[PDB]
Amino acid sequence: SELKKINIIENLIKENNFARAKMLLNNLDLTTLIKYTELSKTITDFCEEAEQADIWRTHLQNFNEEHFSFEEYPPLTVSQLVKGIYFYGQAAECREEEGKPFGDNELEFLKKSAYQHCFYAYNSLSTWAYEKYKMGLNDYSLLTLHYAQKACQYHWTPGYLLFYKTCLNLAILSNAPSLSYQEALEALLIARKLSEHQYSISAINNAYFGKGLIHGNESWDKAISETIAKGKIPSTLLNKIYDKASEKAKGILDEFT
Repeated sequence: SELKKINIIENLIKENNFARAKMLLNNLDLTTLIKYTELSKTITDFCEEAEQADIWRTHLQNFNEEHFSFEEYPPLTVSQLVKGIYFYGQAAECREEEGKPFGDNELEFLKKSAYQHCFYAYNSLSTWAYEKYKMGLNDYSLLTLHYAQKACQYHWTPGYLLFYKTCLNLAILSNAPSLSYQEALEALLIARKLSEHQYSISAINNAYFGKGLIHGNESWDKAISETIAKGKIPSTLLNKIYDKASEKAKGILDEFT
């Protein structure tokens, strides 16, 4: 029984048979393991401790292919990374079955994936909200930028590149696009100032599946120059934006030293 099988691992953790509970947890498929952490406070708390991180790394290493391997980087934990990848994979299968993009099932898995702060989910959800906004639903632009902003909290350069691209797409549909282009420039500059950090290099690996920053979104100076030209950003505001980007990027690089 499902209720009986959960109580078996729950009691092992309560009886302090940690090696025995960890032994049974490793035999589970990822679907059942994740489902147990959702149905049991005892299981999920045990699976979030430091010595249980190898349970998730085994599943993370199963996702690795021949010419691509996922990499870990803070602030996200290894369980958030594995659950986010799994729920996003379930969303991709839901789209294959329904036949249309962003069905109810796919959106449900995308939000569970975004709850684990998966970059793929934030990227796909921002596209979903942008198309909603583009077809006339005005307040969905709020969700579009929110999902891109959350990607900045956890995914370093690819996150800020998503926020930068989201601001460009919102500027296209805006009648006063100056503020959108100014916000796009700041996020674009921050993405460059973070592109050298080790954790951001791993984020670029995961976000674009090892295909690099060029085969995912042309050149740094080319993109910066076109944002300033398209946005008609005056020279007075440039120094303010460059200073804000350097200040916010410095606080990020100092926290991860």
